Amino acid sequence: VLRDNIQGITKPAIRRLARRGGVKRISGLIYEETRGVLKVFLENVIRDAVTYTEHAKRKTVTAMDVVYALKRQGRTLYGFGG
Amino acid sequence: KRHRKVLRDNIQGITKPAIRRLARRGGVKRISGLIYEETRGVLKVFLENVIRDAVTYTEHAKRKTVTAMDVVYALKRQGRTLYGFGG
Amino acid sequence: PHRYRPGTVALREIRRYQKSTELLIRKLPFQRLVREIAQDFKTDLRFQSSAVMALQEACEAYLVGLFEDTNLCAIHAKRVTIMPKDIQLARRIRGER
Amino acid sequence: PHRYRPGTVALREIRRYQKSTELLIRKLPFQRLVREIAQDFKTDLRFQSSAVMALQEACEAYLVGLFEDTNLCAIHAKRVTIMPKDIQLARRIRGERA
Amino acid sequence: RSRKESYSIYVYKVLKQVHPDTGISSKAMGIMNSFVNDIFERIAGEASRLAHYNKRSTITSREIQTAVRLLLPGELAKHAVSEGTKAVTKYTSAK
Amino acid sequence: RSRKESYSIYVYKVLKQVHPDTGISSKAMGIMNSFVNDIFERIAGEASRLAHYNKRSTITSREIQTAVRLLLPGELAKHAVSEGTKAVTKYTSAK
Amino acid sequence: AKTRSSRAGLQFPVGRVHRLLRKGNYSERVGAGAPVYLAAVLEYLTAEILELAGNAARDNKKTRIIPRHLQLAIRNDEELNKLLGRVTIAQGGVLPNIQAVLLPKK
Amino acid sequence: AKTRSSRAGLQFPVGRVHRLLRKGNYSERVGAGAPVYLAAVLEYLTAEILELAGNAARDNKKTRIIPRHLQLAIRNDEELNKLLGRVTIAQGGVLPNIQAVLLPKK
DNA sequence: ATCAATATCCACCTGCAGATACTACCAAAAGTGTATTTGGAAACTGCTCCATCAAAAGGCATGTTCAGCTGATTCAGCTGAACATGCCTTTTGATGGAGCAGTTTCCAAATACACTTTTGGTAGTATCTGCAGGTGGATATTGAT
DNA sequence: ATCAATATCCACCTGCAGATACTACCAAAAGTGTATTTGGAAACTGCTCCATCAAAAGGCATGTTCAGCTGAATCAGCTGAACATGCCTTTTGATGGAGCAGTTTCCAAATACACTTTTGGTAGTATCTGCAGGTGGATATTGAT
Ligand SMILES: [Mg+2]
Repeated sequence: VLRDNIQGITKPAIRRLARRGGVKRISGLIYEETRGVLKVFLENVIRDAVTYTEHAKRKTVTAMDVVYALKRQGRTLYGFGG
Repeated sequence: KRHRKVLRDNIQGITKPAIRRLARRGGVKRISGLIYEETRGVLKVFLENVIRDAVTYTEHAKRKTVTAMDVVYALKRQGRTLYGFGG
Repeated sequence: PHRYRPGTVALREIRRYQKSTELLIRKLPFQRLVREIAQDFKTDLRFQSSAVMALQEACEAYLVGLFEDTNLCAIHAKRVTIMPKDIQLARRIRGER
Repeated sequence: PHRYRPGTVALREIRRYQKSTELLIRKLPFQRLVREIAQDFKTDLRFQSSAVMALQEACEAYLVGLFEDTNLCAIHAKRVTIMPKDIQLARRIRGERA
Repeated sequence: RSRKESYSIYVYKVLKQVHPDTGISSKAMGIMNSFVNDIFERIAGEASRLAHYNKRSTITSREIQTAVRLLLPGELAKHAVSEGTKAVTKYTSAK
Repeated sequence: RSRKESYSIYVYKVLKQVHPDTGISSKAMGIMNSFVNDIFERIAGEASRLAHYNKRSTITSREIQTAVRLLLPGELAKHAVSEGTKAVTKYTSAK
Repeated sequence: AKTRSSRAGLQFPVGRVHRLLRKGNYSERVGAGAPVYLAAVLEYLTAEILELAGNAARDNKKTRIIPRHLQLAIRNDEELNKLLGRVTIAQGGVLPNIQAVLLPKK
Repeated sequence: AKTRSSRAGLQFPVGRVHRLLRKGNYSERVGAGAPVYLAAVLEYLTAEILELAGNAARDNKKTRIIPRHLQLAIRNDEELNKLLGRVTIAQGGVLPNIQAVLLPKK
């Protein structure tokens, strides 16, 4: 039984996020839509993280690469260095 | 010096027609009548914030004149970068 | 006698003012406002006239954009009349409040 | 046969998940998604453990935030049910899109 | 092997001055580090700009002060300018 | 009177190259000038941060390039990177 | 030999901070008070946060501060929430907050 | 004597870019090829903007570029729009855009 | 209302994952002594910026009228919440080796310094041209009928 | 549809501000050419810590049922658009005066630099314990009747 990686982000999980977010009732189209948004977020962050990697001549993405990407995408993250 | 007229209630020079015009550039077709006072409050906060910072630059430069750069730098701090006045 | 129906001049104005670029607030009043506010922060301040124009170019652009977001909020709630709650929501979601 | 009314568990789940701080996406699937996405920019890449956890902390944080705004957008439209249109408005206004 | 400098220690002293019976987790201490570096960069970068805007080549405490006033909210900015002004005084008033 | 410099000349050369019959108002030229200075800072800043993250005292054309890749969007970046690499290669092979 | 920090009345490292200013390309030259000032300001803000964090750990019957406590301490303070409004505190979660219109009628 | 610009086949001033890279305190040292690249990148982007702006001048039956043409150019181009998403072009106005639901009839 | 079903709270226990504590180097702070650099303190300019007066239009304030929008009300149908569990995907924990990181080396490339040469800025005068703002007057657009 | 009111369109036409054009001075760059310094790429390799995978774990896919939410329809009320009318205030363009940005020239004060002590702060290791879960029983909340 094969599947799309993105569908790894399961309706239960998404609904949980929504609940932390204070949401009581959820349309059924939210799940796909949420997956697209999440994808665009990760594309954007990772693209920049990986760019930091390549600049360093590395084959590993370090948590600083990520922290620095987050910073510059205005999503600054505390607790992973920097 | 000799006198210099007291400024008061000058937010009311942001009139209803002017506000109506800004909204039309903003695409707005119909306007609830409580918008005018709401807008004036939102604008006053925007202006105080920008000016407070701009004057902070003026003071730091030991000047008594607020320059376009003081404003341009304030706008940048505030994530409202402005082209067309230097910098 | 002749009467345009409610909305029809409104749409006319939108086309008009979205086609032009002149500042929509009167210069002198805006200047007073700026001076009042500054004066409350520091007395005896002078203003490069271009500083005042920068401020007005900036304020007017700020509000015109606020009115765009404000409008989408009205239309989201199936209205065409922007109201204070529309401004309030737009400002919240922008992170102003 | 006992049955809670529609909304009673949901409220309950909110109260629960607002109280806790655990991540809510299962790690492995998240981790596979990271690597699929990354493969497209550069092949044969390795990820520090923490570099993947930072992402998951970031995404989850981001998405939970978007749902707050999304929820406010539904409530503006006099609903209590969040639809994609709400997400799109929120992102539009935040300046992530359009 | 090589040294990884942090603030994770000065933080702990400050924690003890403030809450002598209280301690802190690894992660918590990580957050506090990020915080300190964040604010450090913000204040430094702003000060750096001030000094460049005025063609000065020196970041003195006046730039620091102005920067603090630009970066921090009302009361926070104000208790901070006192503390910083105080510290410079005490350091100066010391043979 | 002091020499206030700007990019007005470089901007006007390039304008003639792409539209040889087209003029520019002084206000628009001001806008252009702001634009160039803005992007200069943005690139130079990302470069500065980059070299610093990787403990290099030197900003080379390699750091400019990565900065560009970080700052600019897709197609603009691709083209900027070519024009850059091209101007370097040519320069290096021109002494 | 006396540490500039002890002279200044501070736990935070005046020297280190002087160095960090020298090597971050902030300016050609650095005044002597500048790092004292800055160190003091950093310590201060650290204090205020640890203070409130502490209280939140105390309030939840705990002696060790964890990220959550920092999150509660920061987002319930108007000015710290502002200073840190574009920052994610890992493992912090969110404040309990449910919109009234979602609460059950009867 | 050849300018380094001509060496590099650029209109934009490479020397001046070098100086500014120095005086801006961005790093201790500046490789000899950075200003070259940078000035190239700026020249490219200003060619890109001028191209689209000129077009927008010609469309409005004009010979001289004004700020409104820069604004039209930047805001109709996806990528320039993004690169300049948080920038205000004085005297630029906005793009004509009326939400459909506002238009009369059905 | 009462009453059952089930979720939540609270008191107490306890092993160990994760704090706090200790030690011992040593990188990098501090101390010392010259070697630059810098930010003023005075001492003058020419500005822009303030103030103010008068004329004029161009837009603002106001009141009236009623079109049509908003929000209240009502309702049916559709659509998401709640529901029990074993199938299966994730979690956990153990193990080779990829590559990050430590170290050392040296020259291609950087700064530094004193010449030499050029260009980009401004300021003084001069010329020009694109187009802003006015003019009918021929072509829509709207709304009453 | 047809008809009249008025907004819109566009094209040509003169005054003119704002643009382009030199001219020329020159001061500040930028360039050129040695002498001097070194940052970091390059090569070697130690040892974290990351990919892989086997067994242990528990969250999720599923299909059914109907509660209650959403969106459509209708409609009475009243808010906000349009517009005519009266005239105040902003705009425009003078003119003077001066308060003050913007320079330049000399040093005392401050900060950088090369060199040596003297720790404070880190990694690696050694004890120490806060609290994450577990259980037990009381208590609160929800929903049916
Ligand atoms: Mg006042």
